[PDB]
Amino acid sequence: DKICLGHHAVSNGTKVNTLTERGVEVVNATETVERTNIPRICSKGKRTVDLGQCGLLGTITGPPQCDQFLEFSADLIIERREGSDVCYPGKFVNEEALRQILRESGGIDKETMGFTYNGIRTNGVTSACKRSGSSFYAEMKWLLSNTDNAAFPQMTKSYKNTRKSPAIIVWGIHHSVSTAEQTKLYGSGNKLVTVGSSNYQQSFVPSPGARPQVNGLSGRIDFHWLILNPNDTVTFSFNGAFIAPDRASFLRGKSMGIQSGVQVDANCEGDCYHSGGTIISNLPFQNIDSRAVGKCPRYVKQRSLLLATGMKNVPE
Amino acid sequence: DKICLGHHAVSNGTKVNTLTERGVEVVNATETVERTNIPRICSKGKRTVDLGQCGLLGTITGPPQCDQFLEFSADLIIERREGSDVCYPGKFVNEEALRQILRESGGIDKETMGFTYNGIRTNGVTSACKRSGSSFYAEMKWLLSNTDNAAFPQMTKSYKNTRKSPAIIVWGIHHSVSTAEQTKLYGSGNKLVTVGSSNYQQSFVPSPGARPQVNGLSGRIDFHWLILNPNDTVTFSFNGAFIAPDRASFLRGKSMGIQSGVQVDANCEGDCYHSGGTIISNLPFQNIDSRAVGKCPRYVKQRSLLLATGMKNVPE
Amino acid sequence: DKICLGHHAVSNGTKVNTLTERGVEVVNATETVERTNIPRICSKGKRTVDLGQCGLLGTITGPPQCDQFLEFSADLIIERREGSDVCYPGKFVNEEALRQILRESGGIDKETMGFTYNGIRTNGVTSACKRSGSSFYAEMKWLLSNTDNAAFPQMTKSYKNTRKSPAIIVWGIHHSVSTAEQTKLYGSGNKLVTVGSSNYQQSFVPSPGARPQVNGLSGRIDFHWLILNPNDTVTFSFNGAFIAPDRASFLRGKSMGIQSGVQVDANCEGDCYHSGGTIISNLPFQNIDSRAVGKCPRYVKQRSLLLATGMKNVPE
Amino acid sequence: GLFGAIAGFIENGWEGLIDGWYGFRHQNAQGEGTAADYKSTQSAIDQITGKLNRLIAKTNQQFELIDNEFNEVEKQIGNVINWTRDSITEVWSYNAELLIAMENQHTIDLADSEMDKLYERVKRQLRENAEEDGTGCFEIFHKCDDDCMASIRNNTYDHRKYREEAMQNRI
Amino acid sequence: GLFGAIAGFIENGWEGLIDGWYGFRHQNAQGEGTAADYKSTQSAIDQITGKLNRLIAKTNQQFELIDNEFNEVEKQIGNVINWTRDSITEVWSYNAELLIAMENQHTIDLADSEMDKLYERVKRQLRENAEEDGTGCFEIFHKCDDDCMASIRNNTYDHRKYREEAMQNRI
Amino acid sequence: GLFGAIAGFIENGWEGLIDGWYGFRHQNAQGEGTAADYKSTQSAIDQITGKLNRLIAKTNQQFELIDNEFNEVEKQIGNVINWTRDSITEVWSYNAELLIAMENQHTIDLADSEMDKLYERVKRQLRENAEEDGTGCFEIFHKCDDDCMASIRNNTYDHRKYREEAMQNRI
Ligand SMILES: *[C@@H]1O[C@H](CO)[C@@H](O)[C@H](O)[C@H]1NC(C)=O
Ligand SMILES: *[C@@H]1O[C@H](CO)[C@@H](O)[C@H](O)[C@H]1NC(C)=O
Ligand SMILES: *[C@@H]1O[C@H](CO)[C@@H](O)[C@H](O)[C@H]1NC(C)=O
Ligand SMILES: *[C@@H]1O[C@H](CO)[C@@H](O)[C@H](O)[C@H]1NC(C)=O
Ligand SMILES: *[C@@H]1O[C@H](CO)[C@@H](O)[C@H](O)[C@H]1NC(C)=O
Ligand SMILES: *[C@@H]1O[C@H](CO)[C@@H](O)[C@H](O)[C@H]1NC(C)=O
Ligand SMILES: OC[C@H]1O[C@@H](O)[C@H](O)[C@@H](O)[C@H]1O
Ligand SMILES: OC[C@H]1O[C@@H](O)[C@H](O)[C@@H](O)[C@H]1O
Ligand SMILES: OC[C@H]1O[C@@H](O)[C@H](O)[C@@H](O)[C@H]1O
Repeated sequence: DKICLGHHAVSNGTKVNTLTERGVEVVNATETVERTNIPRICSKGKRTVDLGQCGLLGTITGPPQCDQFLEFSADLIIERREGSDVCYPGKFVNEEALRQILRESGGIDKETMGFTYNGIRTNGVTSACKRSGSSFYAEMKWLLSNTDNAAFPQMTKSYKNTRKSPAIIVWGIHHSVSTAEQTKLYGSGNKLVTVGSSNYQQSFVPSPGARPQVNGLSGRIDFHWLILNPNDTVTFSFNGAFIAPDRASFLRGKSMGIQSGVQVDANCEGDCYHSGGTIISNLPFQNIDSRAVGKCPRYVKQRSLLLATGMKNVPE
Repeated sequence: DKICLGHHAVSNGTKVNTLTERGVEVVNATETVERTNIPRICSKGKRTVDLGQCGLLGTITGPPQCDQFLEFSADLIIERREGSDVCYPGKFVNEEALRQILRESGGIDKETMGFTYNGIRTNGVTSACKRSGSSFYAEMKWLLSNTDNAAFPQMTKSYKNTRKSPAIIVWGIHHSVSTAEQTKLYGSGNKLVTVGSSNYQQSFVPSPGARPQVNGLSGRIDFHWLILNPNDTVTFSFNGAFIAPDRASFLRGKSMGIQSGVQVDANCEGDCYHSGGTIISNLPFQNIDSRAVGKCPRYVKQRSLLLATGMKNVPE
Repeated sequence: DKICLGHHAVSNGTKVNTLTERGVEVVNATETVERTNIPRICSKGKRTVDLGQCGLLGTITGPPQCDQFLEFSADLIIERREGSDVCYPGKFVNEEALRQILRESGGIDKETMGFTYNGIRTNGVTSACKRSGSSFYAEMKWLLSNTDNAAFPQMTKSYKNTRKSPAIIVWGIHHSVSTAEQTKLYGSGNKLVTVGSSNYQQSFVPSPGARPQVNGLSGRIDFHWLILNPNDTVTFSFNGAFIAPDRASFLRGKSMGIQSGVQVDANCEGDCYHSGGTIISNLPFQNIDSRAVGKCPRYVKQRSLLLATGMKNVPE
Repeated sequence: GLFGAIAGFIENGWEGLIDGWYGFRHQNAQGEGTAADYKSTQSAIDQITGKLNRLIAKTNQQFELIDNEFNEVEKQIGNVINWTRDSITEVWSYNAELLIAMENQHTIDLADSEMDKLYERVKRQLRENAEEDGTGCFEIFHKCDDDCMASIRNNTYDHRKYREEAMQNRI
Repeated sequence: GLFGAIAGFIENGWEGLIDGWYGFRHQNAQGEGTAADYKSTQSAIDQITGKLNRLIAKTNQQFELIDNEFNEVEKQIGNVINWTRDSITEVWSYNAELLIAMENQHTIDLADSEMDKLYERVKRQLRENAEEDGTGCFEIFHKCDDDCMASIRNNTYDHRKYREEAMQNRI
Repeated sequence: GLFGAIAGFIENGWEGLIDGWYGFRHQNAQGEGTAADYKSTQSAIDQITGKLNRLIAKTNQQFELIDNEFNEVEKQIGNVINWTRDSITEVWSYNAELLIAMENQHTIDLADSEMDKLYERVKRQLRENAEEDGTGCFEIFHKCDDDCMASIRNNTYDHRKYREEAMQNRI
């Protein structure tokens, strides 16, 4: 007559590591690194904007693509590889910082700066910026001289941020295919565009000349930008190669910017995004895109890290 | 007849978390995250300099405000929001790097570079840089043409760092309110300021034109700077828009720079500062300004993290 | 009649720290922070290149020193303090990023860009770039005007990246000791060098003037650079102060770049380098150069951290 | 590891037992019967539980891009970022690995714990009535029917009853 | 947690006892008396102690501004910094949390330890003279006055004296 | 710390013993003999072992310069880097320190463990034939020659043999 104590086991268990051992059999364990992706931007609930063929910086300049977006408003902003910030070749000076701004803007709200023009054209259009036929940027105006070679009479304009939020002021310099052609547009000599804010001053002189055809056009318009403060004034002194901003752009709020190649899906809701989809988990560690954004688990190198939830498995 | 073992307890204890539990009652515990600030720059013992209305970069240029400071000497340097690096509007090129230098300088020591001038003015003054009446920067000289529109005869000057420590060389470019007015001062044409050190070369051409009135003046003088080495020479080639440095500035030693809005207090000594005061603790974690400088505890998000110093509290 | 249980000890043991104690005697412990360096670049097995008097950026330009290296090929690349990227004084624009590229290149492979020249010189040489007598950079050509003061007829050239890998395009601007001397070489006026890629545009105008003699010469040639893509074209529009690239440079593979003052040694093989030698260890923490590169242990501040490998040492 | 019971003096353990973690196999009057101890079973479970609800956690810390997948950023800052980044990836890979081993070591030694606290409370019930067999059994020196087993199982078992019986029986 | 004593087989514990952490409540000749065990009390204390003097520590590592509260720095580098910064804040918040739980788990299980090492040394003194009551008492089967209590308390108590007495008394 | 055996109720320990970590000193018929217990000795060793093979590790993570020893980089980014760098150096210095203490605490308490699991298995062999002396010895109440010692040492020792002898002998 007798009595025995003991503990449970099973046919086969799960191997984990301990502080002193590499692979002890235990009963139940669970996985602690998220491996499973979802190939879509799980966007349930969320005010989303898929730019597609608009490039985020386009939402200020307003090329054809970015027409539906000149006053977008959002919780999430998705950027696409198809998308583009320009129509007339050129680029944005200090580009990536600006996107880092607009991605978190919650979307932008436009307001005109109120420039009219005495003694020039207000309207220069290109075959690369196509609306009905050939057009331009919607938020901007190609400022020229009245007729071929004629005077660009030296100008000054200025915009006061009325509002309590900061603005975004944009403008472009035109690098015309040659010195000969810089004249055909604006007239000759040292072509000085100057830009005084108050917490910022600086100037820009076009560098015209040869450079290979992009959209079959050999010129470039590159855009520059500043953040104009509550109460401040910007002042635009110039005499040629100037693309004048019609409107200043203010930020609505707060948003997540991501970049992706996968599609939206309103069914599944998620907060950890990357270019391959959506990391839905409750696990402390993910092994998926080490540049996952949003509220994520931690990236780790490890594929698996098994945490024990039972005792030592000992059978006969 | 019998004997019992047991342990102490108390009426009510302190709830802490363990590895497996969220809130076990224990006897004595103590708090492991510092929450208590002191609203002053606890500066006992320490050679301190409160710049106030001088801005740190002013201690090289020498505007009115920064007169008491042109050769400050310090262990701690406090910067104020009131403070300002300029009198004639403009700004410092590559600003924040320089402050990061001067904050840790232990204070600066000046030496003249020994430039005299044949065939120009040496003296240009403004109504914004007020000493007795209207004056200028003390460590600098507004170099002009002899009379209105006259020749700025092309110049070259040079300073050899005599000393074993590196120097700080400063100079300014004058962006005059217009091309018309660039003449009134220096004379006409491509106004080239050039700057050859040896571990550095570069050049500067003023961009004159319209920009809104700051201290009621529409011009700008922006300052640039280089670190001149033991034995090296700098060379200053120019023909206008040049603010010439009287003196080069050398670093005394080692200091802490902070920025703050609170006052000094020689009573309480401390090594962890931030703009809200002084974090005096021996705790491994603070939850106060995540940009606290000096020798601090670690920032954490947690407000409280209670570490146990007793057993399990068990009453009946 | 009796029986006793117990454990081993020794005359004196090794003091370690525990979670609750600072210095318990234990039997055997072992050291967990690597302190022992090896004063040589332990390079066994590895395709190594010790540049010596060539500076890494020289392997594109090709000064005298960097002649043996214009098409180096490597696993490890060692840089020396003796070494230098230039012969005609000047420097590389955006220098350190380029080295970060070439260090990991696995070495470079050159290809000519195929520019010939109608109506100028192709050949300008200096007393500082000495081959047989006085020579120049091997991968470049000092482009001048035909005779003293003569026309630099405005030019355009262009190179298409044939290959699937990206290229490195280099070119130089010549800052001639004066405006007077800028003529003697290229002819007078606004000397515009322009540079259009496609994912990049920009321009360069020389700033001539006084700056002190380096290698006994008062001029400067500074070099600029871009990464030209598969299929793309670069276009070089200019009218003076231009150093033209003979060859574009492509990357072979994958390499470790280090900087050091110690000698090679093919005997001992290692993966953790720094300027003082080679950290051979299997310890998780090193206390040696906190900028050690390669596959290292972790830097720590601690000199020693003793991990216990036995029990409590208790004698009588 | 540690504590001695699970894989140790308790020579392996029981695939039979499916009602919990811990239990009693006896033999007596009728023969063999096995019934799991729910208080030791739920003590272990409630402790593991508490770990999972710590590690399975909602990190609100948000992060955003500093970086760019499509038009790669300037070369200099790009190399700083990766560095900074990878410098961190290291830290967490370390931190994670070590956390999981530390807690698996405690998870295990925690199990061995709740077994040594059972064996050694059923020795405190069974006073001087029985003996330590070696591998995890007591010899109840006196008969214990399937109501006497059940009195040990629900912690009533008075040792006064059978002490008189075991006193001699144990000789 | 672990070890069994504190909140376990020792059914709760004593608000009465104010002379230390651990102790003996007896009853005999005179009646009840309680006196704290200073060696077990100071062993626990001296171990917790040693933790505090590790965590309450002087980090000389200095850091300085890279940052600017008054004229915010360039936008690009500013976003890198915050990132880098916040990337770290994470690490320490993790590191701190986990340290405090790890050490509270050990602080506790360390207390339970020093109690099981007392109970089970007063069983080694009291040889075959007494028995394990269940919840944390021995039955001294033979009288033990307030000088015989004190002989267990200062670790003299010879079990040879009362062995002859308990031998039968225990039947 | 913990567990009680090593530096505790086992009053110091044995410089004599050089055949392992743990062992038995006896005295009987011939006199004193000491022979190390290879299963407890190799259990401790095999556990420490497993730590070293975790910490003595090959980190393939490569890092490269962002930095420059010879022509120091721009001033602004340079100060960011050192910051970022030193911000990390902190983390690892912390992480390392704490790892080493955590594991030394467990390394030690792991040793004390394997001793309490030996003492308390040689009590399970020696049933009711012997007694707990106090400091780490049993009193074999009956003679045990240098083949009877050896039967405890290789875990055969039947307590049935000498039970009849000790039964009275122990009175
Ligand atoms: C902005 O300027 C206007 C001037 O009409 C003033 O009334 C207002 O208070 C200023 N400041 C802010 C913060 O709005
Ligand atoms: C600097 O130059 C002088 C010139 O006489 C030279 O003698 C000396 O070696 C140099 N010393 C330092 C500290 O730079
Ligand atoms: C490069 O250009 C050629 C034109 O001959 C084209 O056929 C090829 O697809 C292009 N791209 C690559 C990556 O080879
Ligand atoms: C930084 O990280 C990713 C790794 O997936 C890589 O593709 C990217 O180009 C890296 N940056 C540089 C400059 O190599
Ligand atoms: C970085 O963090 C600070 C403090 O919370 C914030 O106010 C600052 O503006 C941040 N920078 C940006 C660009 O968001
Ligand atoms: C960064 O660290 C190194 C040496 O530890 C130092 O020599 C270097 O100049 C540092 N830079 C600054 C600007 O503090
Ligand atoms: O867009 C490129 C080309 O398109 C044609 O339609 C146009 O007539 C040409 O002048 C040329 O510009
Ligand atoms: O400071 C702004 C103004 O101050 C007046 O005193 C001066 O006479 C004006 O010319 C104008 O400069
Ligand atoms: O050291 C530089 C000098 O060397 C001389 O031989 C040469 O004739 C000079 O023109 C000058 O170049």
